[PDB]
Amino acid sequence: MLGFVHTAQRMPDKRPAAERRQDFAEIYARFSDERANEQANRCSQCGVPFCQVHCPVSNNIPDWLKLTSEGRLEEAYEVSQATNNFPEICGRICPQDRLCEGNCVIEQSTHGAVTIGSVEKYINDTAWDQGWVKPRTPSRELGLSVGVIGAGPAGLAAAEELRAKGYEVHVYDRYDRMGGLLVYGIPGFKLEKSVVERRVKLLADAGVIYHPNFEVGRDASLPELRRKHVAVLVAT
Amino acid sequence: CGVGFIAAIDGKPRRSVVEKGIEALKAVWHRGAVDADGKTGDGAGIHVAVPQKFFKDHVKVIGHRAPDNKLAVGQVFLPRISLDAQEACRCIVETEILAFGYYIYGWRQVPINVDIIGEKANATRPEIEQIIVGNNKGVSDEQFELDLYIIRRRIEKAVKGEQINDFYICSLSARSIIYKGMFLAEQLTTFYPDLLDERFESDFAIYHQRYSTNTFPTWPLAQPFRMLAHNGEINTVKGNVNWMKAHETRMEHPAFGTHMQDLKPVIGVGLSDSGSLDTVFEVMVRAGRTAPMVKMMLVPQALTSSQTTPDNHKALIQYCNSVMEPWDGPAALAMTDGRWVVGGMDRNGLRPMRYTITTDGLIIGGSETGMVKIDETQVIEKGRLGPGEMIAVDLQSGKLYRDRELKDHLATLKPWDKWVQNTTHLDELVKTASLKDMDKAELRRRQQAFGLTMEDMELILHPMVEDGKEAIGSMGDDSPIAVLSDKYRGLHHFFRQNFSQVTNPPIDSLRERRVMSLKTRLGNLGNILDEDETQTRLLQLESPVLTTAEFRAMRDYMGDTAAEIDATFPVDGGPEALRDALRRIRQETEDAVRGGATHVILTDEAMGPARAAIPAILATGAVHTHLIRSNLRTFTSLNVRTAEGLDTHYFAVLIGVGATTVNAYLAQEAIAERHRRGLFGSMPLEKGMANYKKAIDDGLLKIMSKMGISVISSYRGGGNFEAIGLSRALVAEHFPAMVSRISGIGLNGIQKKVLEQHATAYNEEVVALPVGGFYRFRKSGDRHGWEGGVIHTLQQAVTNDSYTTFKKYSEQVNKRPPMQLRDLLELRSTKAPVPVDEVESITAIRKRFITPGMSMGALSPEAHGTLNVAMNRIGAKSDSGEGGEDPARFRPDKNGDNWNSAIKQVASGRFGVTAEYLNQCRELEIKVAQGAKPGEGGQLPGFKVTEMIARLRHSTPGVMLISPPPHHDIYSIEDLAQLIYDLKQINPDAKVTVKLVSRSGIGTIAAGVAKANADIILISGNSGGTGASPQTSIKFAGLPWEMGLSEVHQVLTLNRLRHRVRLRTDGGLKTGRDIVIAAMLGAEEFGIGTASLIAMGCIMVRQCHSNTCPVGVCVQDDKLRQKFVGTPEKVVNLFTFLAEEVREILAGLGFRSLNEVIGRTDLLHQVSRGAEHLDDLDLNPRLAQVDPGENARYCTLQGRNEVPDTLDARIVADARPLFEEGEKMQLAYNARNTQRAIGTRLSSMVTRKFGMFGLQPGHITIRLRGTAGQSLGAFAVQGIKLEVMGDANDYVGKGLSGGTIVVRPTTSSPLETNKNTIIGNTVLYGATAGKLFAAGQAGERFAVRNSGATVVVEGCGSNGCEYMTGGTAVILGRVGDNFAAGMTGGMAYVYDLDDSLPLYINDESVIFQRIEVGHYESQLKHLIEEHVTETQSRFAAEILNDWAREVTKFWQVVPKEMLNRLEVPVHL
Amino acid sequence: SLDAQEACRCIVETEILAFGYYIYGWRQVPINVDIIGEKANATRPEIEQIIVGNNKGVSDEQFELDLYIIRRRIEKAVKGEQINDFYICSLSARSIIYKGMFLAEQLTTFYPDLLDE
Amino acid sequence: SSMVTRKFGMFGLQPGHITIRLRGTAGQSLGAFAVQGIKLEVMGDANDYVGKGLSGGTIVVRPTTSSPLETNKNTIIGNTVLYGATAGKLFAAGQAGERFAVRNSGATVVVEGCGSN
Ligand SMILES: Cc1cc2nc3c(=O)[nH]c(=O)nc-3n(C[C@H](O)[C@H](O)[C@H](O)COP(=O)(O)OP(=O)(O)OC[C@H]3O[C@@H](n4cnc5c(N)ncnc54)[C@H](O)[C@@H]3O)c2cc1C
Ligand SMILES: Cc1cc2nc3c(=O)[nH]c(=O)nc-3n(C[C@H](O)[C@H](O)[C@H](O)COP(=O)(O)O)c2cc1C
Ligand code: SF4
Ligand code: SF4
Ligand code: F3S
Repeated sequence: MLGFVHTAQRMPDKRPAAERRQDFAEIYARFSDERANEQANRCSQCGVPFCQVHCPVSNNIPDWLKLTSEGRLEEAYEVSQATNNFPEICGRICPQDRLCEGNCVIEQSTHGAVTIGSVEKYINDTAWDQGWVKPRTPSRELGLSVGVIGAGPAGLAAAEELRAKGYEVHVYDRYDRMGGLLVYGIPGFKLEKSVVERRVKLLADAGVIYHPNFEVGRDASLPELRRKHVAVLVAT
Repeated sequence: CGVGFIAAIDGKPRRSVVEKGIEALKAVWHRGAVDADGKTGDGAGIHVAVPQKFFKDHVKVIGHRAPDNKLAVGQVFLPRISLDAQEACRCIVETEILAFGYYIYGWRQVPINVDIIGEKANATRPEIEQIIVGNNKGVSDEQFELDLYIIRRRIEKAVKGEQINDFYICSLSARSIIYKGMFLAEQLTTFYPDLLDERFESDFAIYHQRYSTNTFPTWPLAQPFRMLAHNGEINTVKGNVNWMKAHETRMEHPAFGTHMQDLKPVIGVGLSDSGSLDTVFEVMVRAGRTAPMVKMMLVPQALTSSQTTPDNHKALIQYCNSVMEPWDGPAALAMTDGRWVVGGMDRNGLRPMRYTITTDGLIIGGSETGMVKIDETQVIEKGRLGPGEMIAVDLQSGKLYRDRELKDHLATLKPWDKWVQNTTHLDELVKTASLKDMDKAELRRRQQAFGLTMEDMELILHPMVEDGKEAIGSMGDDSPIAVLSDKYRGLHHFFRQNFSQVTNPPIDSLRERRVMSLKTRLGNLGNILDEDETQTRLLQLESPVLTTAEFRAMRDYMGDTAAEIDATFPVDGGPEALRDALRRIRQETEDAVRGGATHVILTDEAMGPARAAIPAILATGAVHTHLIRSNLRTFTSLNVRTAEGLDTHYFAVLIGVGATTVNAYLAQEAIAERHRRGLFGSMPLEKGMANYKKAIDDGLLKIMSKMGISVISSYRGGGNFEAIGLSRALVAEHFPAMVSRISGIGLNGIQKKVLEQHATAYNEEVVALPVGGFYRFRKSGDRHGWEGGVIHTLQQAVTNDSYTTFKKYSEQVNKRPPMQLRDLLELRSTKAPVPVDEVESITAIRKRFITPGMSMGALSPEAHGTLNVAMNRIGAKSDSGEGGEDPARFRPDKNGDNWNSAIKQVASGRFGVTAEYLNQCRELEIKVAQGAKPGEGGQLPGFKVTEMIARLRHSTPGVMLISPPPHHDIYSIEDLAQLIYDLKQINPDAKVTVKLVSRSGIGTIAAGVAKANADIILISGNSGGTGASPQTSIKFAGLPWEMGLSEVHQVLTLNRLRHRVRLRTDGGLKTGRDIVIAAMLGAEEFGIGTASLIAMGCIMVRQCHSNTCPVGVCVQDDKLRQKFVGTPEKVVNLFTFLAEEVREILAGLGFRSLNEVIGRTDLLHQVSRGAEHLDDLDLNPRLAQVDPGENARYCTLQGRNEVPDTLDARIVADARPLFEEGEKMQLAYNARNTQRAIGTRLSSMVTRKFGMFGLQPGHITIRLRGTAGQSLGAFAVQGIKLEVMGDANDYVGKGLSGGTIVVRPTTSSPLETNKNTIIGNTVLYGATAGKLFAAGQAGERFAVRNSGATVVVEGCGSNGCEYMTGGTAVILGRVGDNFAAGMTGGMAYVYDLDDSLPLYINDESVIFQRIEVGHYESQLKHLIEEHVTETQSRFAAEILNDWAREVTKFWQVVPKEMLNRLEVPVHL
Repeated sequence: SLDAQEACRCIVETEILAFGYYIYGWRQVPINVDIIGEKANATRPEIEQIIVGNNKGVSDEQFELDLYIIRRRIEKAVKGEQINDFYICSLSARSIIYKGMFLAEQLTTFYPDLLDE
Repeated sequence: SSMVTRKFGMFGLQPGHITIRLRGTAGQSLGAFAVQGIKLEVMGDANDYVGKGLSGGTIVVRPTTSSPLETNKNTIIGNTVLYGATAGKLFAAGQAGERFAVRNSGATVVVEGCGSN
């Protein structure tokens, strides 16, 4: 299942600038299914994997790589989203040229890095369409009060983890739309807001409490937020 | 070293037998080790009959009237330094003899001459005396001997009751006498002058010359024993002792009587293996059987499923296999009862045996053939002993018995076929009964309780289900040892598999499966002295591994005889719950076995959230040891159902502990769960289970063969393992005899580990197993030795020359938490620091490191050349490896580049060995085993071997090459000494070096190799790398090099032999701290190896075997080789950095060179962790210091060791006209069997002068008269001719390269040419080119590993042309058994006369047919014509005469891979 | 020999641990063999020390009596295997013994441990 | 240099055929009369008369890799460097001394700052 001997690296697609110059959607297309089965077959399962050690979350890349190379996308999706939250957006925004795809042993030998981010995007795409995703709601709710400040990625991930534990989470933010700067800071040109809306609705479905359009500086303060919960998280 | 025997066929005693025995012992001085003192020896012995006339004359001179019936003589060794102990021994023996009403005549002091014994052996000399006993009761002589034997036993017991040391009864009997001692071989007749009277006469005489292994002697342990004279070793000495201790409780026979109670512990304490063999042999013989019967019942013949053997012999083999466990091992036995005299071999037939029959009714057998002087006009037949065969002489009727007729006479006695059919085998019983399932959540919970991964589980198990072979690793181990591993680990990781290195060579399970058997018996244990039909009434299973169905069949067959025992302990129990559970199960098992039930089955199915599972290893060990100590194991079979075992090592360690059958069920349910989702494709579950069982069988066979044991019944319960990190009391109470050199965790730690794992498994709600990080690195856990950051740091530091970066590297490496033993040692001193300038120069340190060998087949030629260039540039010694070397590299380049290799290897393959390849060196190295694959030898994949590799190794392109595990020319330490003699003969200026692997019990091996005139020892660690090897062999084989190094240094300076060797090590030497600590422990040189590879470009991808290394180090394809990045300067920078780091450490310590620190072990201390909860590992036995005395701790001598000169000197003086003018020379000489390596130094001289193909064939011609010694014409280059009249000993033509050797019986010989053995075993080992026209039969393993040579012989032994690769072989006559095993190249022509070839030949990878094309017929005719022209063989001429009808008589054999590569198809 | 040393170590360890006392470890006594004659160096055995702690929290008299019983049991057990030259000089918590075959004038230069303050 | 001159002559070996590294402070007259094929590299500083009579060889001076100094603002060699050299190279890093490269003819020298004359 090495593959990289005779095959060649090929990106999903790229729309030419003749018509790309005017739209605001993404310039990359979904990965073809047979292209997915071929490109996944490109890694060599390098012992002591450098691909993982540089990915700041250090998810299990070669495992789902092998899986996608052979199939069983449900098992691969499960083992992918186990240790990484928000994979759909992380695999799309993070600069893999220096984080994960910038140190694969295939690239270091000048052969051409295996497209890791594209396979991450693909495996997170088809998994959601057929609906192999359920909100991680807890059982036997512990019972306490916890709150976060700022709906950014850090706050959202913290809230997801705490709701999976079984606390009562409260999200505060200044903006009217939730999701940190993914809906206001990052341009839609590089990331469609549809997937962020989908993920944030999934998060809300788990039992997360929202408090949109709030400020800790004027409307409230630190003693108030501290007394209102057990502990307060600051992701401003 | 060697045995021998002489017997009179008719049976009339005479002086000639004893005289010939003395003469034979006078000419075995060249096999045994040579001492420079000229006095000391290993111990010799002779065994003859009692000369009644001499003793009658003696007692008559004393005054008594000589009685008319037979007398009896008893030889005793009493203490000498004291006086009171002598009186005690004398009164003991006198009262014990006079307790039986016998009559005692008197004592006798033996005159000796003690001036010839050395001063080391004279210190422990016992007072030797004899006692004379008559017979006043007039009883028969059989009862006389039996009473004498009982008296001897009771005397031994009584004197053991008083702790009177150094007392030994040699032989108390009325028929035989034994003269043995610790002198030399020749000087025997000058120490015992009693053998110089013309009155001594005997019809049989046995003699032995042993080969000691330690400089310290011991008189009571010299051959021959009271009933035996054995040569060789014993692989199964623990299992047999344990099983005999089990059998002791039910041995009763009316032949003994009440005194039977005195003979309970038959196997005494503190005796050698052969001693135990002798004592059990005598105990069985005194019961009533005949000597051939017990010999066949102790060392049986290898039962094969063929049709060459009749059915009576088959029934006999089945009976003897069902009676008693075998005793495997290389053994050449020459045993004698009072009536029979038998001589035979073991199952495998390793050690040779050759005999001669004279017209005077005299048979002479021995290890060599030219020992005694016999005229050619007196012999009738010369024969040899094959596998398991035996030759006997009956003295009463005065008859001779060869193999077939003796076996028939033995089968004549009892109706075996009326008893063997009383057995039962579970194939139809399970098949007929078979034709008459768990939740994934609970499965995951149980797997998490036992801690099985997900990635690795389906990585090592998947090839077993899909393909049926265990997975193949790619690089060395670096995971920490078990005791320091943070995460949970099973019990099986704490056990390392043993393996024999030199003292007994392994057996190749891939090519010799015929002597391999996995049969097991249930309900066969009974009285060992009784014979009846009831014995062979049992259940027989073809494989000890059982699935669920077979287990249900066996259990519901046993019915009510079974008794289950729960193997779980309460989780809520206190700190001592585990010990209480152990005691509970022991008591339950004892009571159950007492309660009539005769079968015990361990089970842990009740595992759940309330009770935890007892480890299976500990449970079965406790149960088996308790049953042995309670004398109840002989009534009950033991079965275990484990829920953890997945790989072959677990089953191996579960069987070795003492189990019989196991059914690891959880593997089966996991496999079924995998198959139900459709992952294995279209394979039905039946095929999956079949492949799983087959893979487990093959793996277990491999682990057994790794130490030379071919029978499962003797390996069971032997305890052949090693514990590294268990408490001493634990393994000494609840485990069989196994040594743990360092103490480890006791009971509390194990209970804590199992409890924490159980809690993290059940008490939570898990979903999926962890990713697992055992075999490959993952971010979860399981810390390794080489991670990403450290690799990048080393590479950047070596490519940028920034020594500060290398210091940062070293700090990063040393900062990691403990992972090896060498991370638990601190170093301190007492003197003041010394500035770094005073430390010796860097170059004097860099010239010490070496680069271990790496086969050219493993890694691409670019890396090999780069390493060679760099190392030869800095001045050190690089290494070549097993794959040979290209000749075009034997000269320096134009740019001052030296691409040659300075150290050459002589491995077990002998692939590229050549007379020219052995002179382009400075030091030769001998390979025994390495740290990754200590038993199975190096292997090379199929798609790796290119055309260049085929040219280097003289082989066929694109074929799987696997090297034979055992050195076919090293079957004993004497073979090692002979091989070192050979190597030092062929190269007049190089050094020799052995290569061992660190394991327990290496001290005796160290002393032996030091006595074998070696130069440099090499202790290789257990974490070395490799090109390819099985995974289990990588993970669980070997021991840390600190243990081996400390043991070797201690045992080698204790014997005052340190000033003649140079110790060198490698394995996991990453930074300078490790090098300094190793130098302190006793090292003198250092090998880096794998680290250097990473400096060259490797990034530890662990895909060496897949031919797809992305960097381009280990690949043979052309494209990937372009991706190389190495440079000869990076290795230079790495070695410079290492040297500077060692310099800094030494300067900070307070010394000025490594010479002042080697052996100064007192500098070290052991620190430990406080809250680690680990029971402290006592490292003191490794830090113990023994004082060498006057000799320095590192003392050495310049130049290689000396060696006596052979005939070759006398040859190279007379041949001076050739070396000075190139004129033809023809010589003749008389060669005795003592002269070794005939015609080798001349080969070296003529290679250095002219070359290999420099002379025309037949330039120098030599003729020899008599019998040539072993290894005749080793490495005979083209241009030399050697014609010897007589016979050769063995190894003739070893490594032949272009020469021409011819043997023949002399013209005065009245024998038939094609019915008499003329050459010995393993002829033409690794031959490359030349011709060999022989006239006579050949020994065992004929033309093994032959590649290129042209050989014509008349007959052969078993396993002929084993692993053949090239050349032509023409056998005229009967072939042995299992002919053409694993043949891959060349072609063979066998002379058929009885159409019996298909019964014998092996059709694995070869095809046989009739001769078809006239071209090959003409070539065969040319070969036969040349053979006739050379030796004038009459039978060859008679074959030639009838060509028209003899053309269609032969059979042609060709490999299955040379068919389509042929230039002219053999088939029309 | 060396294997006999391992048997002796495991004997004394499995007999001390049968009562409950926790072993701290061994210690090799640093000696200086050079001041030994010839007839004595031929039969000089290895000298080692073992350290045991009283973690049971028992009075001194039961400790001494238990160590005496341990010594007798160890002697009997090792006699059971007929091992030669194994001698426990003194095992207690009140006194220690330094004895040998050297002269009387070189004692302090044979066992340097006796020169510490 | 004398040995290789007797063996291969003045220009018998290609440049860099044998290289030597020196740590610390070299003494006087470093590389006196070194023929082509020799290469010397000293880490530290040379005393005086360095490279005298150079004919074809190669000398290299340089502060060690841990130097906190400034290269072109310190002295690294002595006086009368390359007195009457014929051929070869001399690469340094630092200020030379007085009488730098007097009577030079054919050599190639590269220095960062020098002294009078
Ligand atoms: C391809 C790429 C492009 C990128 N482009 C950009 C870019 O254009 N701009 C950029 O900044 N980063 C950019 N980044 C970086 C990255 O997007 C941000 O660093 C990251 O999203 C910040 O996460 P956060 O945890 O700070 O969340 P944030 O979204 O920063 O969390 C802040 C949230 O808290 C709210 N808040 C702020 N103050 C208060 C307060 N006092 N009380 C209550 N709520 C408050 C804010 O309204 C907001 O909703 C880019 C990264 C990549 C890989
Ligand atoms: C890639 C590779 C190939 C090797 N090939 C051989 C070989 O052919 N023969 C041999 O005896 N040892 C071979 N070895 C083992 C080395 O000779 C040496 O024993 C070992 O590398 C030392 O341990 P280390 O891993 O710490 O360097 C090989 C090792 C490696 C890594
Ligand atoms: S990027 Fe390279 S090291 Fe990482 S998984 Fe893929 S092939 Fe293996
Ligand atoms: S692109 Fe994917 S693999 Fe790379 S760092 Fe981001 S999440 Fe990890
Ligand atoms: S891991 Fe193996 S494939 Fe080459 S790069 Fe290293 S030797």
